[PDB]
Amino acid sequence: GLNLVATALAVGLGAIGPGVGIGIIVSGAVQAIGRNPEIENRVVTYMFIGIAFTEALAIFGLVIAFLIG
Amino acid sequence: GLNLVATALAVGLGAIGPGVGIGIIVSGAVQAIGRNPEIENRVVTYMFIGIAFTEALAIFGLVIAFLIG
Amino acid sequence: GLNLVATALAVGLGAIGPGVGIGIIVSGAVQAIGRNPEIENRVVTYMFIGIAFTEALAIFGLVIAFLIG
Amino acid sequence: GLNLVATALAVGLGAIGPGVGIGIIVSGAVQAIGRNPEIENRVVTYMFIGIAFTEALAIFGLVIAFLIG
Amino acid sequence: GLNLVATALAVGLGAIGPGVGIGIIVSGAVQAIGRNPEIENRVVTYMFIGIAFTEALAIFGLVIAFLI
Amino acid sequence: GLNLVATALAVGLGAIGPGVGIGIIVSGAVQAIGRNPEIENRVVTYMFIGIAFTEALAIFGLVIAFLIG
Amino acid sequence: GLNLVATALAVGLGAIGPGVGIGIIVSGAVQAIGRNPEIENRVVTYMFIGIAFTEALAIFGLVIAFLIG
Amino acid sequence: GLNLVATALAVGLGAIGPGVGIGIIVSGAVQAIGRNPEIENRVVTYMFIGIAFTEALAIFGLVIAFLIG
Amino acid sequence: GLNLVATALAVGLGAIGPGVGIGIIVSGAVQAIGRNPEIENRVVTYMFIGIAFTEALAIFGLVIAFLIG
Amino acid sequence: GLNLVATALAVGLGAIGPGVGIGIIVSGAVQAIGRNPEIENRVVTYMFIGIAFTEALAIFGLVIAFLIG
Amino acid sequence: VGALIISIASRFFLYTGPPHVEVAAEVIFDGIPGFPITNSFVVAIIIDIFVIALAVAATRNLQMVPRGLQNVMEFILESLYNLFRNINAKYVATAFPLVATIFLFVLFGNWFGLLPGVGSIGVCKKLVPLFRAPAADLNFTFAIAVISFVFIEYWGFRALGPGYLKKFFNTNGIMSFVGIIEFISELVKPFALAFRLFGNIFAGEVLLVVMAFLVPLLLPLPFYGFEVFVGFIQALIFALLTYAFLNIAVT
Amino acid sequence: GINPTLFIAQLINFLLLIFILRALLYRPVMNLLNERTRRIEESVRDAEKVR
Amino acid sequence: PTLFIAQLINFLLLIFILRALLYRPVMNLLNERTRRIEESVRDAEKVR
Amino acid sequence: REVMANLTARVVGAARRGTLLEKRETVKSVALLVVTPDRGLCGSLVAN
Repeated sequence: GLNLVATALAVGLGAIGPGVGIGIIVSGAVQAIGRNPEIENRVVTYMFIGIAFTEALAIFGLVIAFLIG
Repeated sequence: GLNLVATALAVGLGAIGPGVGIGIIVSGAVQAIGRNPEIENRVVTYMFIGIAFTEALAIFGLVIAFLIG
Repeated sequence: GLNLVATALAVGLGAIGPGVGIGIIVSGAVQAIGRNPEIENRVVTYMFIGIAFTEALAIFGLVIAFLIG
Repeated sequence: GLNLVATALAVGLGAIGPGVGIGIIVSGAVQAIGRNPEIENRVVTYMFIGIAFTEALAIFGLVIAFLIG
Repeated sequence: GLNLVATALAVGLGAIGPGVGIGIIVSGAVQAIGRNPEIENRVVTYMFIGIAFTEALAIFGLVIAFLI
Repeated sequence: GLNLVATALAVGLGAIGPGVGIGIIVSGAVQAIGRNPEIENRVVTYMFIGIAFTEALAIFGLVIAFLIG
Repeated sequence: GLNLVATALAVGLGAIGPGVGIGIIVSGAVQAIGRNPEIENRVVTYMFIGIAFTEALAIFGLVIAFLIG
Repeated sequence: GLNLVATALAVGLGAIGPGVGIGIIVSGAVQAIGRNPEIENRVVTYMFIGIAFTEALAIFGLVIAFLIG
Repeated sequence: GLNLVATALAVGLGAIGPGVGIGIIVSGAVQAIGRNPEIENRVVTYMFIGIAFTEALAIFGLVIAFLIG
Repeated sequence: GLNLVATALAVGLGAIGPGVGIGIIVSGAVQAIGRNPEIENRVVTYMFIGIAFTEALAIFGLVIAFLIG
Repeated sequence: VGALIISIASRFFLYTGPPHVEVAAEVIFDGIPGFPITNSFVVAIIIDIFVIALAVAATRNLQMVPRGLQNVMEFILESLYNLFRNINAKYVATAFPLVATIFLFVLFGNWFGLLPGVGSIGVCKKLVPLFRAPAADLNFTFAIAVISFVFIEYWGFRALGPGYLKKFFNTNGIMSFVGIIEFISELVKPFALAFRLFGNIFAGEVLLVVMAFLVPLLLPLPFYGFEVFVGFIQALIFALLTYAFLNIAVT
Repeated sequence: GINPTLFIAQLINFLLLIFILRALLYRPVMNLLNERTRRIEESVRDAEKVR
Repeated sequence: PTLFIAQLINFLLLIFILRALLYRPVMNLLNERTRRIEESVRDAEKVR
Repeated sequence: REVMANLTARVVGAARRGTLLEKRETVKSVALLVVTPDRGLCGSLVAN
C-alpha cells in the first residue's frame, strides 16, 4: 500500500505552502485596503490572480494524488 | 499498517499551512480594522474568503486522509 | 506498533500549524487593541472567530489521530 | 521500539507550533505594552487567554505521548 | 511503488516554497500599489517578471513529476 | 538502535519551537525597550514569563529524552 | 526506484529556498519602488542579482537531480 | 548505523530553531540600537541572555548527539 | 542507491536555507536603498558580505553532496 | 551505507536554520544602518558576532557530518 | 449557575453503544427503474420543495410593509445585492439569480445535513443511510461548478470580446508565459470549488458522526454550532467566489 | 462510481430548482427590492419637489 | 441505537444553547430590523 | 519652516504630493485672507 502514502505525502506537502501563500496574499490586500481605501477596484484583481495561481499550485498536487489513487 | 501512516500524514501534512494562513489573515484583518474601523464591514468579507481558502486546503487534506483510511 | 507512530505524526503535524495560527491571531489582536482600545468588541469577536477556526483544525487533527489510537 | 519513536514524535512534534505561537503572543503583547502601558491588564488577560489556548494543544500532545508510553 | 511516492514528494516540495514566493510577491505588489497606485504600470510588470521566475521552479517540479 | 533515533527525534524536535519562540520574545522585548525604556521592568518580567513557558516546553522533551536514554 | 525518489527529492527540496528567496526579493524591491520610483534601475539591478543567486542555487539543485536521474 | 542517523537528526533539528531564534534576537537588538544607542548597555544584556538560552538548547542537542556517537 | 537519496537530501536542504537568507538580505538591502539611496555603496558592501556568508552554507552542502555523489 | 544518508541529513539540516538567521541579521542590520548611518560602527560590531553565533550551529552540523563521513 | 459544571451526563456509553464509524462517500437509494435516485438526490428534492414553500409564504400577500418572513428574506437578498455591488455594479442583475440560488440552496443543504436523523435513519441486508446532504455528493457539487464555469465563460465571451489574448496567447514579453498559467488556473477553478464544497460538508458529516460515536453526549455541542458556521461560510463564499471570478473575467 | 447520466440528472434537478424558485420568489423579490429602492427614490424626489 | 437519542438531545441542546446565546439577539436582528423598516417607511408616509 | 522644507524634499512624487501639498491645475475658486485693525486711527494702513 505504498501508493496510499504517496497520495498522502502529495496532498499534505502540496498545501502547506499554498496556504501560507494565500494567507500572505489576502493579508497584504486587507492591510493595503485599510491604508488606502480609495484604491480597491484593481488591487483585488492582482490579489485574485495570485490566489488563482496559488490554488492551481495546490490543485496540481491534489490532481497528482488523485491520479495515483 | 502503512495505510494508518498514510492517513496520518495526509491530515497532518496539509494542515500546517492552513493554520498559519488563518493566523496571518486574522492578524492582517484585525490590524486593518484597528487602523481603519469603518471599512471593517467591507473587508471582513475578504478576511473570511482567505480564511475559507486556507480551510479549503485543510479540508482537501482531511478528505484525502479519510479516503485513505 | 505502526499505529503508534501514525498517531504521533498525525497529532504533531496537525498541532504545529494551529499553534502558530493562534499565536499570530492573538499577536495581531493585542497589537490592534493597543493601537486603539476604543474599538474592542468588534475586534475580539473576529479574534475569537479565528481562534475557533484554528482550534477546529487542531481538533480535526486530534480526532483523526484518536481514530487510529 | 516504534512506541518509543511515537512518544518522541508526539512530544517533539506538536510542540513546535506551541513553541512559536507562544513566542509570537508574548512578542505582540510586549510590543503593545510598550505602545500602551495603561492597557496592561486587558492585554495581559488576552495574552493569558492565548497562552492557555496554546498550552491546551501542548498538553494534548503531551498526554497523547504519555498514553503512547 | 517508489515512483509514486517520488512524484508525490516532487510535486509537494515544489509547491511548498514557490507558493510562499507567489504570496510574498503579491503581498509586496499590493502594498506598493496601496502606497503608490501611480507606479502601477511598472510595478505590475516587475511583479510579472518576478512571478514567472517564481513559477519556473514549480513548472520544473511538475515536469519532473510527469516524467516519472 | 531505534530508541537512539527516538531520543534524537525527541531532543531535536523539542527545541525547534522553543528556540524560535524565545528568539521572537527577546526581539520583541528589546524592540519595545528601545522604543520605550521606562517600561523595561514590566517588559523584562513578561519576557521572563514567556521564556520560562518555552523553556518548560523544551524540558518536556528533554526529560523524555533522558528517560529513553 | 530509489534513484527516482532521490531525483524527485532533489528537485522538490531544491525549489523551496530559492522560491521563497525570489519572492522576498521581489516583494522588497517592489515595496522600495513604491516608496522610491527614482531609484528604479539601481534597485532593479540588485533585485536581479539576488534573483540570479537564487536561480543559480535552484539550477544546482536541478542539475544534481538530472545527474542522479 | 541507526546511531549515526540519530546523531545527524539530533544535530540538525536541534540547530534549525536556535539559529532562527538567534537571528531574530540579533535583528531586534540591532533595530533597537538603531532606534536608540544609549540603551545599548541595557539591551545587550538581554540580547546575550536570549542568545545564551538558544545556544544552550543547541548545545544540549549537540551534546546528546555526541553521547549517542 | 542510498548515496543518491543522500546527495538529493543534502542538496535540497542546503538550498532551502541559504535561498531564504539571501532573499531576506536582498529585500532588506533594497528597502534601505529606497529609504536612503545616498549610502547605496555602503549598505551594498554589507549586502554582498552577507550574501557571501549565506551562500557559504549552500556551498558546504553542495560540496558534501558532490562528495557523496 | 546508512552513514552516507546520516552525514547528508546532518549537513542538510544544519543549514536550513542558520541561513535564515544570518539573513535576518543582515537585513535588520542594513535597515538599522539605513535609519542611522553614523551608528554603523556599533551596528556592525554586533552584526558580526551575531552572524558568528548563528553560523556556529551550521559549523557544528558540518563537523558532525565530517565525523560521520 | 455558579460552578455546576459536572458533566455527569457526558459519561454515558462512551463508545459501547454507537457504531465505530459507519460512513460512506456515496450511496444509492434507487427505488425506480432507469435512473438510480440517491438519498442525496432526495435531500436535494426535499430542500427544493421546502425553499419553494418558504418562498410562497414569503411572497404570500406581498405588502408595502415588510414583516416576519418577508422582512428576513428581503434582508438576505438586499444584503447580498449590496455585497455583490461592492465588487461589481455592472453585471449584478445578470448573475444575481444564479448566485442567490446557489448560495441559498447550499446554505439550506448544509443546514439540513446537520439535522438529527441524517445518519440515524436508513433503510435496510446492510443499512444504507438516508437523508444525505446534497453537498456530500460529488454529482451535485460538480454540477454547480460546471454550471458556474459555463456561466462565467459565456459572460466573458459576451463581454470584452472573444479575444482572451491575455490568457490564450501573446506575441512578445512574459505575457506568453503568464497566459498559459491563467488558462490552467481558470480550468482548475471549477474543480477546486466543487472539491471545496463537497469536502467541507462531507468531512463535517463524518466528524459529527464520529464524535457521536465517542462520548456522544454534551461534547459535540460547540462543534455542531461550528459546523453550522462552516456550512454558512461555505454557502456564502461559493457565491462570492463565483461573482468575483465573473468580475475578474470581465476585467 | 460517478455516472454521467446521474450527473446530467443532477443538472436537471438544479434546473428545476433554479427555474421554479426564481420564478416563484426572486422576480417577486426583485419587485420587492425595486419597491423599497424606487419608493425611497419617490420619497426623495417628492421631498425636494415639496420644498 | 444510542446515536438516535444522542443526536436528538445534542441537537435539542444545540437549539437551546442557540436560544440562550441568540434569543434577544435573534430579536436584535428581527424586531430591531422591522423597527428600522417602519422608521424608513414613516418618512414617505409623511411626504405624501 | 525647515521641518516642512525637509519633509517636502522627500515627498517629491506627484502621486504622494496630495491633500494640502497638491499643486492643483485649473484653478476655479480662490480664497483670500485679510487682517485689519479692529479700530481706526491707523492712517492709510486700513485703506492700503
